[PDB]
Amino acid sequence: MQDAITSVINSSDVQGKYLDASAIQKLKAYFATGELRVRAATTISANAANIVKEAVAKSLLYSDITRPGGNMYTTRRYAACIRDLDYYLRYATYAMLAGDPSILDERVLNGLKETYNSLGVPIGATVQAIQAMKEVTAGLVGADAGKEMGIYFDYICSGLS
Amino acid sequence: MQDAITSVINSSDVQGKYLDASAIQKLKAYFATGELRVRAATTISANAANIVKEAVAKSLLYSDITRPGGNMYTTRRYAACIRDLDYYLRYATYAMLAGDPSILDERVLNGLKETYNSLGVPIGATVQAIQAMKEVTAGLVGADAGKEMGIYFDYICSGLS
Amino acid sequence: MQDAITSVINSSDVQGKYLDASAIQKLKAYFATGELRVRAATTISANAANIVKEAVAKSLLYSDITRPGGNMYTTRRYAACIRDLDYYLRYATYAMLAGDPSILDERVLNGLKETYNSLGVPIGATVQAIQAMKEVTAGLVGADAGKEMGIYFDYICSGLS
Amino acid sequence: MQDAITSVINSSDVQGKYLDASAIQKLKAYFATGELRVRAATTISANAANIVKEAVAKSLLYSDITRPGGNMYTTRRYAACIRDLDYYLRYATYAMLAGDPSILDERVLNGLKETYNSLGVPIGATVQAIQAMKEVTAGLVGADAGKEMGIYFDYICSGLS
Amino acid sequence: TVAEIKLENGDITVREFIRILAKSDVFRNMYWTSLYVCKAIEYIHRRLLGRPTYGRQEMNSYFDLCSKKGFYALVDAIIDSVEYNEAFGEDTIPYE
Amino acid sequence: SIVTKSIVNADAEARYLSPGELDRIKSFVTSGERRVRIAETMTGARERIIKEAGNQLFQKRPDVVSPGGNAYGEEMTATCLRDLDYYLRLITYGIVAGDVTPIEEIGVVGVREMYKSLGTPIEAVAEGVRAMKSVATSLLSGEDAAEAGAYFDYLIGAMS
Amino acid sequence: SIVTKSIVNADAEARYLSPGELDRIKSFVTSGERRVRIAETMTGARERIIKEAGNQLFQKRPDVVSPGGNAYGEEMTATCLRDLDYYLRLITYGIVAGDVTPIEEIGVVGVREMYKSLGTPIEAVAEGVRAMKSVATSLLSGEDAAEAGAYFDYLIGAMS
Amino acid sequence: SIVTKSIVNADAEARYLSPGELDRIKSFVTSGERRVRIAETMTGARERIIKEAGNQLFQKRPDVVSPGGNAYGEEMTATCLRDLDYYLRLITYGIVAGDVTPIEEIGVVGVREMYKSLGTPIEAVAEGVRAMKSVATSLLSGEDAAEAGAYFDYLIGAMS
Amino acid sequence: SIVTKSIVNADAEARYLSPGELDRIKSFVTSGERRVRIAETMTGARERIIKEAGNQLFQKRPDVVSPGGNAYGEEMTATCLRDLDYYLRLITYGIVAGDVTPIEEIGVVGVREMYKSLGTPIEAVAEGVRAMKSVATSLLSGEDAAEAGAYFDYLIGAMS
Amino acid sequence: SIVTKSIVNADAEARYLSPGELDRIKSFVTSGERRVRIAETMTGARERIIKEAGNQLFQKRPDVVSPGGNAYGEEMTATCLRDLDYYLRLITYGIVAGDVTPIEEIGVVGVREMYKSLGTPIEAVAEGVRAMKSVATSLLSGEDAAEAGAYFDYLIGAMS
Amino acid sequence: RSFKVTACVPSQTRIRTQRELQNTYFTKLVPYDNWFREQQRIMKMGGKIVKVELATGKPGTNTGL
Ligand SMILES: *[C@H](C)[C@H]1/C(=C/c2[nH]c(/C=C3N=C(/C=C4\NC(=O)C(CC)=C4C)C(C)=C\3CCC(=O)O)c(CCC(=O)O)c2C)NC(=O)[C@@H]1C
Ligand SMILES: *[C@H](C)[C@H]1/C(=C/c2[nH]c(/C=C3N=C(/C=C4\NC(=O)C(CC)=C4C)C(C)=C\3CCC(=O)O)c(CCC(=O)O)c2C)NC(=O)[C@@H]1C
Ligand SMILES: CCC1=C(C)/C(=C/C2=NC(=C\c3[nH]c(/C=C4\NC(=O)[C@H](C)[C@H]4CC)c(C)c3CCC(=O)O)/C(CCC(=O)O)=C2C)NC1=O
Ligand SMILES: CCC1=C(C)/C(=C/C2=NC(=C\c3[nH]c(/C=C4\NC(=O)[C@H](C)[C@H]4CC)c(C)c3CCC(=O)O)/C(CCC(=O)O)=C2C)NC1=O
Ligand SMILES: CCC1=C(C)/C(=C/C2=NC(=C\c3[nH]c(/C=C4\NC(=O)[C@H](C)[C@H]4CC)c(C)c3CCC(=O)O)/C(CCC(=O)O)=C2C)NC1=O
Ligand SMILES: CCC1=C(C)/C(=C/C2=NC(=C\c3[nH]c(/C=C4\NC(=O)[C@H](C)[C@H]4CC)c(C)c3CCC(=O)O)/C(CCC(=O)O)=C2C)NC1=O
Ligand SMILES: CCC1=C(C)/C(=C/C2=NC(=C\c3[nH]c(/C=C4\NC(=O)[C@H](C)[C@H]4CC)c(C)c3CCC(=O)O)/C(CCC(=O)O)=C2C)NC1=O
Ligand SMILES: CCC1=C(C)/C(=C/C2=NC(=C\c3[nH]c(/C=C4\NC(=O)[C@H](C)[C@H]4CC)c(C)c3CCC(=O)O)/C(CCC(=O)O)=C2C)NC1=O
Ligand SMILES: CCC1=C(C)/C(=C/C2=NC(=C\c3[nH]c(/C=C4\NC(=O)[C@H](C)[C@H]4CC)c(C)c3CCC(=O)O)/C(CCC(=O)O)=C2C)NC1=O
Ligand SMILES: CCC1=C(C)/C(=C/C2=NC(=C\c3[nH]c(/C=C4\NC(=O)[C@H](C)[C@H]4CC)c(C)c3CCC(=O)O)/C(CCC(=O)O)=C2C)NC1=O
Repeated sequence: MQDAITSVINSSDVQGKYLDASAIQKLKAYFATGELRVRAATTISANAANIVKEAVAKSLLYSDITRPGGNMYTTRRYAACIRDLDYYLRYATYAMLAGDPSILDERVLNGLKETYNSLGVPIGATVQAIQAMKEVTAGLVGADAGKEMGIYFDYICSGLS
Repeated sequence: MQDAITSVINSSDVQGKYLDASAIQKLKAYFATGELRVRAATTISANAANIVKEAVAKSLLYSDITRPGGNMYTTRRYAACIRDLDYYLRYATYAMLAGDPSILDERVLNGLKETYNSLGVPIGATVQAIQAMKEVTAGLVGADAGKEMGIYFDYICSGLS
Repeated sequence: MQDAITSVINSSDVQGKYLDASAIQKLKAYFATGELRVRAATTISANAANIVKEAVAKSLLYSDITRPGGNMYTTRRYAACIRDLDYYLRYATYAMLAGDPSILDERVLNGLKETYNSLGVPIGATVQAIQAMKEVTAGLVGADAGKEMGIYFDYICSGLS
Repeated sequence: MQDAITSVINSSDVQGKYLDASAIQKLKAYFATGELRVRAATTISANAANIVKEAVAKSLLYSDITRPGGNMYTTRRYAACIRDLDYYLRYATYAMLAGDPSILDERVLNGLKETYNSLGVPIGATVQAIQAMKEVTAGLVGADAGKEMGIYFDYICSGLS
Repeated sequence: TVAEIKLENGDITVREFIRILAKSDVFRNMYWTSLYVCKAIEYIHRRLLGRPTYGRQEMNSYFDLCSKKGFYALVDAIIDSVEYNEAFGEDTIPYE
Repeated sequence: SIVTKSIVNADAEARYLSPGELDRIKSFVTSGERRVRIAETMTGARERIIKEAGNQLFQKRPDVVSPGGNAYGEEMTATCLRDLDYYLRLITYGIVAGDVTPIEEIGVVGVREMYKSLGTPIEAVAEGVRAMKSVATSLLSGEDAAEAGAYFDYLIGAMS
Repeated sequence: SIVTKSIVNADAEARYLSPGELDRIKSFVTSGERRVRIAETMTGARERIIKEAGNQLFQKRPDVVSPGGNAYGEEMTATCLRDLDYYLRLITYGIVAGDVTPIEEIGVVGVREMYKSLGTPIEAVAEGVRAMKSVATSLLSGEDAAEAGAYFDYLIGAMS
Repeated sequence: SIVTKSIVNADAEARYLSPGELDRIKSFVTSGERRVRIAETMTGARERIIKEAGNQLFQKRPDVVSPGGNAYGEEMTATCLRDLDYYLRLITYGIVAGDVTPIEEIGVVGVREMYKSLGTPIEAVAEGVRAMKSVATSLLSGEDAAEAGAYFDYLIGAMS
Repeated sequence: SIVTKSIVNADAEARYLSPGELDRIKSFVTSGERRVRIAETMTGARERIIKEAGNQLFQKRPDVVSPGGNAYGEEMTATCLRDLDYYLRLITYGIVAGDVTPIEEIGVVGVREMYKSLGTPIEAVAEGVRAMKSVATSLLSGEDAAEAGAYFDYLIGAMS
Repeated sequence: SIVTKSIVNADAEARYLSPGELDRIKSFVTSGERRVRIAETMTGARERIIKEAGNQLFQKRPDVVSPGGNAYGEEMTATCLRDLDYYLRLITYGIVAGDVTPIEEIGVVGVREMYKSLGTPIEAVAEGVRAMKSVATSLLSGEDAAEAGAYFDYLIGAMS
Repeated sequence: RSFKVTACVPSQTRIRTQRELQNTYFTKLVPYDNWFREQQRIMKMGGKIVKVELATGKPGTNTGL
């Protein structure tokens, strides 16, 4: 739940002392990179229905999985697969705006073995969808913002496998 | 739940027999000290918010759990600990009139171990608190019922351990 | 739902007077005839499924009202009006112990007028049934308490017609 | 549920036209006075319990309804009343930022008029209390914002009376 | 049945009928008295709202409410929430 | 028992026990000697109760002995007198426990569906308890018949 | 009252009131000529109970009499005897009622609100009430204060 | 921080962060050096604040120190200064975070259940914060007293 | 009617009626005259189908005629014919509608709470109406006793 | 609006406004003179925006202006623009409020039932309101084309 | 202690294809201790409270509820 601000003032609360100059320097390291994230979080929010559109066509479409016998065959399953991908963009922008992958341990990595195993979701196609989604996102957002966003995409698929 | 009569009754019901004289002896001992417990239950419910204040200042306050780092440092988490001790004073006084620790078993101590271990709540401070609380109620009710009230407090500290 | 004990409590606090001398003989009138009521209310529960044996069998059983065309001819309208007579007995016995008809106009007489004019229930059949069940209780509790039960039975028939 | 920006929108929509010059003269008038409305929102919500503990002190604390015979001796009835007068402070400060009396209509005024007649409580003592609430709140926030909060207090006052 | 014939009369709605159902002693014996407390918070939340509990702060708001007010306001506070009233309505039987 | 109604009806409001309900606890442990003498005498003549109240029940309702009924033959009437001995035992639990609840749980809450699945009439056993209370209140004292006869009266009044 | 609490409990089970509880109303009515001596003794000492228990409270908590607490001054110590007299004007409403149903609805249900809303800490209010119900137990008999003192000491745990 | 409550208010609506709230985040990060200058002047005079506001609390309420109430000697008065040291520490945490959520999760949830168990008055803590408000706003600048004092009133809304 | 069951089957999902469902109505119209020929065979042969099949019930269950049971020879066995005559009247109401609900709303919905209060075995009614419709299927044909056979068996499974 | 959303979210938790949220309203009110001149940028040039998107819609889809289509003839074409005249009025309400809340309650919650009933294709409207978007942002400035265009792009995806 | 409301509430966001006549005219009985958590539910929905009636006993009676 916490961010780079509320990890510093949580860890400096619990020692009992006030905010000191070793911890304010950690806040200024977040405040120097804060302007980079708000430009990064704006452009993904205007293209959330289009990053998902290209990345499904990057790795998922015209496969076994799109075809019958695969998993995303029925229209009912298909939309869901966009929707079960669209949380992975919205929660990754929240952790990019936070500067901490503490949202991602908390909202979007709880059942993520056990929901997907108890629904017939293949894990190995979701990890292949996400670095197909990371490549089009870092192309859309830039080289500098792409590696900060690239931590929180690779935080998800490492916890998902 | 279960009561000391309804445990003596249910012992002679699953055997199917009638009331044995040993069971009749086991009911006269409940009725001989039943007049003591009915005066003991009022004197704790009079001071039920008072005892917890006299318990938490005996062994928890000015110590290292209500200081930065401990589980009672956050002062709106220490408010959980007061009503956590309101339960163990209430349900022990239920079990004093019941003549039976079966109030505490399937209502309090069934999932109490799994709640505390899933939060990092110190077990060893809770037994440090409840065994400190047992001295306070025995001071207020007298040494007659303090043996009776000391049993069901010790049932709480045994199953939590 | 309040009895005659709470009613003289209700009429004593509100004017600024204490528990005066004139309230005591209202309570002593309750405490004199209250021993009669516990002898009364047990024996109604002995015949609570037997007054309704006599309720149909005196004024309703072999009549033209039960003959196809009347109001009490359906099995969904038969069994709905034994429970509607059984509730009128049970709430009378609450008032038999209350010394007060102030359980009747909260739970019985709240919507009972308009639900009989709308559902096609004849009012005259009920007061020929309820007042018929006054005197069978006069043979079960003795002479005096049936005249006490006849107050709340007439309070039903004053509040139904 | 609306506010003063969308009420200008709604008064222009149901009339039909676009944002005409009379509405922009009304809407720019809201944005000038909207700066003082925030600085008087915080100093009410600071002293929200301190206002209502003094507004009862001007009118209600030594009167007909403290000597026995009125609304508040019964501890639930006084504690509802402090809680009712608390919610007048919340909704008027919700009415102060929103810039309209219509938020008070769909949240306070429609239901409350017929309950207070039916529950037998005086409206004349309530409108004496809110007028006593008006003369303390203007002393706290200053007089110039007191003319703002004097509007929505009177809309409760004229609405209830 | 005295909870039931108010619904058949139309004097109460179904949402008031569910509250007057699950305040009875037969529901209180079956799922409150004979269970652990945070089990019994979760099971009445399972039946009436038709979903499990959402997390921790959604359950800590219920555990203090039955610590102070009792079981009768636990079964109240499930029913007059926004997620009961706007996802089921005031005339539907709840479903999982 | 007396606590089992009071420890549940005050737990559900999550309060401590009100001293009106502590009268109910006090109210009996002074009666626990008087409640124990009566169930010792009820068990002590439990053979004479079933052989007498079972006897003139069939002079009142002779249908269940008759063929076409359930208890045709001695192999079923002795099975029928098990439920008389069970309900006599469930009376003696309820007098000692003090109130309505142990006879309610063990022998009441399924008897409209137990006896319907057995095909037996649910009303005829309700006639027998009124004769079981007739022979019992005929043999005990007068002051306890207002106590011990009323625990009979519950398992009548929720049977039929 | 104890009549009122039994009949609302029997409505919840949708049956008649049990013979376990019918002992208690029968025990209440034979003690209805026992409860009335407690009620008349508090008439004769209501100017004696309150005027001693104030100074018993003010020697226990003299923060009240200091300038700054919620009862400082002669006009302000009027209510700190009057609210104590109001609680002595609550027990005699429920001695003869037997239990706490006039104690709640006049005294308890919002008492965490209004003493916070008047600024008085209830821990001082419950202390003088505890100081009151030591003197009233000494004034009454040993059998009277055995049950009424249990009924006295409900309010201290109910307030704080 | 201001990042957290721009997320949990945007997760309940289940959509992205609109640019109506992203500009306030974008104005927050460029104004980072202003808040550290508020915080360092706040914590740099932590002995000037509590030794002045401890006196101004005791002139507003002299009953905590007078014999009978809560805080005595140089031990129990000193832990009253410890809690004011906590709330001075807890209010500079929300100034740097730019939001009232770090003072929320530590100290704006549940003390009305807590302080009544401790026996301290809740409202007398709130008069200590208003003396702490007037000391720090007199020390801080003319513009930031409307910003640092915009957290000081939030503690008054917690207790009172 | 089968028209009436079809609308509420469509009104629950707020739908116009399916053309496959109107095929069931159009088949019901062209077979509407056949069911009237089924119903007159019951009403014409009523005096041979009631006194015989009731006597089959009394031969299967001779518990009924014997005293101590529900019936007795002078009119109680005669009024158990008219309480059996009502159901044959309800079958003829049901077969001309092509629906179950004329059997339901007149003679199913409260029969258990009725006959417990009346003191008859409800299962003996179910064995009696089983004896009623065993001879009713052999009355008319072998073809028409199958789709009128589907309304015979429902009342057997409604009593128990 | 942001004023409406911040009250209703704070009313449901029974709380006053947070100081993080009060500075949201404070910046929203003071920037209200910025947003009203974006609204008068469109209403000052509304009769050109309708006419250019009038020519731009019927170019990309000519079946609606064709005979047989739902806007055929000089009065039946007049209406489709007047329907587009409503959506200039709606989006001008949305820029002023700073939210799509007047887009909701006035304009978009029933369009999937209305034009299906009215026979006009929703996707024919969805390009005409998209050709409105291309002619609007060419007339606006650089930064507010993201601000006003979010209310445009909300009306595309909620239409189609 | 039951009230007798009558409440007119509209459908805010959805267009319900089932009838739901009863979902616009709750004229139910609500008890006193839970009316006020229930009254705010109609009030936040945008409904109109038409009348409230004391179907139970007398106001001003401070005992016996
Ligand atoms: C206090 C002296 C000790 C202590 C308490 C503490 N408890 C919690 C959290 C919980 N306590 C419970 C308690 C119970 N659940 C039950 O079912 C029963 C039987 C009736 C009891 C007694 C529960 C459910 C919780 C957690 C749910 C929640 O989110 O609140 C906390 C909070 C821990 C936290 O970090 O949030 C604390 C501090 N801990 C101590 O240190 C004392 C020994
Ligand atoms: C002082 C101005 C007021 C006051 C203070 C007082 N407090 C205590 C005891 C405690 N206070 C706390 C409060 C907190 N601890 C925290 O960690 C935080 C947030 C960071 C808060 C708000 C706690 C937990 C205790 C108990 C143990 C402890 O001291 O930590 C006392 C002592 C009371 C006693 O009986 O020992 C005092 C005097 N009380 C007043 O009267 C002033 C109004
Ligand atoms: C963030 C919290 C959260 C989690 C974890 C979540 C998981 C999630 N994924 C699901 C479904 C699904 N998900 C997929 C998955 C995919 N499509 C593909 O082709 C890929 C292989 C894969 C993902 C890229 C399928 C194929 C179904 C099942 C839908 C169904 O059968 O109902 C479902 C069931 C749909 C439903 O709710 O009924 C859930 C709950 N939803 C959430 O809100
Ligand atoms: C606890 C207080 C209380 C009472 C007394 C009460 C009565 C009551 N009687 C009702 C119906 C009924 N009441 C009767 C009454 C009778 N039939 C007759 O033959 C006689 C005229 C009368 C004998 C008692 C009938 C026939 C119906 C059902 C109407 C129908 O058949 O559709 C209904 C409508 C719901 C239903 O039962 O279907 C109520 C609410 N309700 C209460 O809550
Ligand atoms: C019978 C039911 C009943 C209750 C529960 C009740 C509470 C009550 N106490 C009050 C005042 C008060 N009560 C007190 C009593 C106390 N404060 C102290 O500091 C003392 C230590 C303490 C007594 C233990 C005082 C001093 C006031 C007036 C407060 C003020 O004027 O600021 C008031 C406002 C004045 C009035 O109209 O009486 C109410 C309503 N009144 C009632 O009629
Ligand atoms: C937010 C919109 C809103 C309003 C305004 C509101 C009022 C309201 N006032 C009530 C009670 C009450 N209110 C008072 C009020 C007073 N006593 C006095 O002497 C004064 C004249 C006055 C206040 C100082 C009294 C005596 C009662 C109890 C009367 C009863 O029991 O019905 C009740 C019943 C229970 C409850 O408190 O929740 C409601 C619902 N409810 C609402 O939803
Ligand atoms: C603890 C609660 C409880 C009771 C009391 C009880 C009785 C009981 N009655 C039984 C049978 C039976 N019980 C009866 C008894 C009667 N039918 C009548 O007509 C009379 C009304 C009545 C006796 C006078 C009959 C006839 C059977 C045999 C049913 C059959 O053969 O179909 C059986 C199965 C036979 C056996 O195990 O020996 C049990 C267990 N069971 C229980 O679980
Ligand atoms: C169509 C819906 C409907 C039904 C079913 C109905 C039944 C019904 N059956 C009745 C009686 C009766 N029914 C029986 C029946 C039996 N006793 C036995 O031994 C046999 C096992 C059994 C049937 C085969 C007896 C003996 C009575 C008279 C009971 C008495 O007078 O005490 C009575 C009371 C007297 C009468 O008016 O006829 C009704 C109203 N009324 C209706 O409106
Ligand atoms: C502000 C919210 C609002 C909307 C959305 C609205 C729609 C609306 N469009 C209408 C008709 C119409 N609307 C159109 C518009 C169109 N058809 C086309 O072919 C074009 C492609 C398209 C425009 C993009 C036309 C041609 C008619 C008349 C159709 C007829 O009369 O059959 C009508 C019926 C007559 C009337 O205008 O009063 C309504 C109510 N009215 C409103 O108040
Ligand atoms: C099954 C019997 C039944 C019907 C028909 C029924 C109708 C009904 N029409 C309603 C609204 C409405 N009804 C109309 C009606 C019209 N518009 C016009 O201009 C014409 C005059 C008229 C139709 C030709 C309008 C404009 C509304 C929305 C206003 C409102 O919220 O009441 C609502 C309010 C809820 C909603 O739809 O948002 C209901 C419940 N309820 C029922 O129980």
